[PDB]
Amino acid sequence: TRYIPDEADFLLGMATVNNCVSYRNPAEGTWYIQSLCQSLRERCPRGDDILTILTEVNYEVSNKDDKKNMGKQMPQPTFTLRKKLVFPSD
Amino acid sequence: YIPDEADFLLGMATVNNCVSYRNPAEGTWYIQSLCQSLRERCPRGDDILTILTEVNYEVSNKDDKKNMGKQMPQPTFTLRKKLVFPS
Amino acid sequence: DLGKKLLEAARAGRDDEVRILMANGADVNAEDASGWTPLHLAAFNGHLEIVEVLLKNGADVNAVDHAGMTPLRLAALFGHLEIVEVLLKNGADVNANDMEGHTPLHLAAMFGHLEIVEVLLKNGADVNAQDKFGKTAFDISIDNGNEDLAEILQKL
Amino acid sequence: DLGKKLLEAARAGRDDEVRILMANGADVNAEDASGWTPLHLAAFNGHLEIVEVLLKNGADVNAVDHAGMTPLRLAALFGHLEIVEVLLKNGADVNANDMEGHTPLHLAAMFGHLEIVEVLLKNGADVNAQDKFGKTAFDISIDNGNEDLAEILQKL
Amino acid sequence: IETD
Amino acid sequence: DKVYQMKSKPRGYCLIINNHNFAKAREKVPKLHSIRDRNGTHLDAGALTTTFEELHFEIKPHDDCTVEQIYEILKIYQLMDHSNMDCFICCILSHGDKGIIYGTDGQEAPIYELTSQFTGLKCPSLAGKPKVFFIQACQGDNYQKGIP
Amino acid sequence: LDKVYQMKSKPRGYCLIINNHNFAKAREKVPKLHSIRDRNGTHLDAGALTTTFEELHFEIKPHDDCTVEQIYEILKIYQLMDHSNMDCFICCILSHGDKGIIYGTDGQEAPIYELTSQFTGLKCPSLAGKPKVFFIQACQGDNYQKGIPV
Repeated sequence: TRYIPDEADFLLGMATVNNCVSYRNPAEGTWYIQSLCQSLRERCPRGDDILTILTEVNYEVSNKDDKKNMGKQMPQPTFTLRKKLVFPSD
Repeated sequence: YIPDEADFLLGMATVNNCVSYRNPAEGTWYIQSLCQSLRERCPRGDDILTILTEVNYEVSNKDDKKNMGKQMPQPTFTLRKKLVFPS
Repeated sequence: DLGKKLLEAARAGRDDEVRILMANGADVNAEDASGWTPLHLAAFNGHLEIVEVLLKNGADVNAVDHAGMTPLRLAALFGHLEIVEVLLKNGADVNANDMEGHTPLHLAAMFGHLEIVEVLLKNGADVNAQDKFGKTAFDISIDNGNEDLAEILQKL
Repeated sequence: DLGKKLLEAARAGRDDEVRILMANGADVNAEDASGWTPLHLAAFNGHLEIVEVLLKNGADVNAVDHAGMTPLRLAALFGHLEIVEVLLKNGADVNANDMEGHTPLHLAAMFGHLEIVEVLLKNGADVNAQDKFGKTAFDISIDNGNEDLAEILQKL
Repeated sequence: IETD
Repeated sequence: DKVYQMKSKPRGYCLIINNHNFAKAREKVPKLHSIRDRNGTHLDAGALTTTFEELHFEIKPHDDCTVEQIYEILKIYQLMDHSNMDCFICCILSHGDKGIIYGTDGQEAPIYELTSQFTGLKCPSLAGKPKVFFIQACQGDNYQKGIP
Repeated sequence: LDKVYQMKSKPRGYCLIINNHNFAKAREKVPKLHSIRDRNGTHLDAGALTTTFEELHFEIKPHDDCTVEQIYEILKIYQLMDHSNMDCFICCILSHGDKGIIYGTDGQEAPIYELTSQFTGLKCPSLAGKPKVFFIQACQGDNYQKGIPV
């Protein structure tokens, strides 16, 4: 048995960087979660790890905007993951 | 347009509230692992998140036995793309 | 280990595995690392049939896990009304205190599970039971904005 | 565009390219998107020879970038003594205030660049010049724990 | 070993 | 290289705290008087459910949790034995502010308070296992600015 | 496939290394840091970062023993300059730190966010769309991260 940090193996997928709003389309869901799920559904089957996925989520959400407020959204994963996180089928 | 804070990678040697370790003879757990990982994995085309994950892994396996201490690096990122450091 | 398999089967809501496992002598009161028994797990995950089967097979209805929680606490918390009823029918201590001195009524109240609160009350839930913070189920329902529930409790 | 080539050559420290680009008409005062001229870049990166050649080729020694910084500020900040001297020799504004009201003296003092400070002082640097904090090079030297420097400024 |  | 084992069936719980109704907040917390319900959050909860159920997580959705409820729910997950799980996912879909998410009661749950419930010490049965928290919430009232 | 940041410019960009070793000033100037130690070994980090990022075609920009003000001033230059021809910016801070901050050698605090925020697309448009990487080798408090068995 090895010892790892008490706080290891966390992935915090924040819909947004601190201090900022995240967006929710009442008819679609939130930019972040919808992007996250789409990306998970698209990429998990391909064996993509969560960080790659969250990067895509960052990308996708980053491309969205709230025209009214010239709003953007920057999701921001933080992680102490020590390994690739994949969600394989089966 | 992309968010103002897009495309940031913050590689913290340690999660909040905690020490990170520096070996006067070798450098810090985090930076040394990072560089090792970068040197080893960038030529393999590994992206930085994969590398930082390995850093997390590596540093997580280090011990400050005196204090039963560990160190948990913690990257935070708003990278929108794979960050690779090619040749 | 049959206990572990039963724990997981119970946890997973795998009725047939549970029945099979207990036909195979599985310890109905096996405890996982958290002191959860299959009954806890089934109660927690709302697997009524499993709760029934476990109880029929001598599951300790008042098993307390490592955190001082009973299957009833879980059933009540997670709004598994039928399981609460079955637990209560099978002798669950309606006023079992968890480590915060919360009874299932506190939890049901906390989570605005009105029908469970009603069932608990009907089953002798001590409405004045104060948790270790001096809070009644009523106080907890208020703190959690469960007014429709507070009304019931308040009048008790 | 030659200017961009020159900016990069100046930044990169490619003296011969800088010379060649300017021989080919490169705007010695080309500015990048931050208003940095080759001179800024050379000063920034400590490319003395490039600073010299640029100056020889009519580079504005006091080119102010978009942030109100002159090559001398950069040279002073980044401790490039010879560049500082060369800049000053070529009419660098020893009194150039950046957006913080920092003169090169302030920056030199801030970064504990003693020789640079001495040079700036030699070249008319206002030892009593205050920034937007009302701080002199001396105050800044104290703030930044530059004791030997503060000692010198203190005598002034 | 030292801490930062 | 190293990949978290992710093959248990289920992979683990995907706890979804799906906060839509903030009536309580609007009533109890003066500064949240205007805090709006999170319409469309069911689509997130649904997508997460669909997505993670498809990924073989056991979806444990909870709608409209006050902070205390969130804590009590999380506590169960913190306390329970995840030994047979390879992963724990917790999605909070709520309003939030700097470092916090709001219970539907408008009380604050520091995200760290939530995640820290699953440290190796708090939840040994998840030690070494990926603990994933997706927080869909505001982290402030600022509109992230766009850059060309 | 995720997009990949362009990383082909030569140099890729600057790799700023703020390498804080000497905390004499901190010890002198900040009561709570009166006993804060010099960061012996930090040079090895600086060297490691330097060689590693040189290999990755970054122009290494080391600055040793920066007070916070110096850090801000250095960062300001990088924030202000034109990275148009760069594909990336890396800033390594090797220092003492505490929750959310790194210390200048003078013992002043620089909130990491204050550092990284200097390179937002707005603050530094020439880095817009380009990876801005900050490696912070500092304590983030004085707690020992506990270890748990696995």
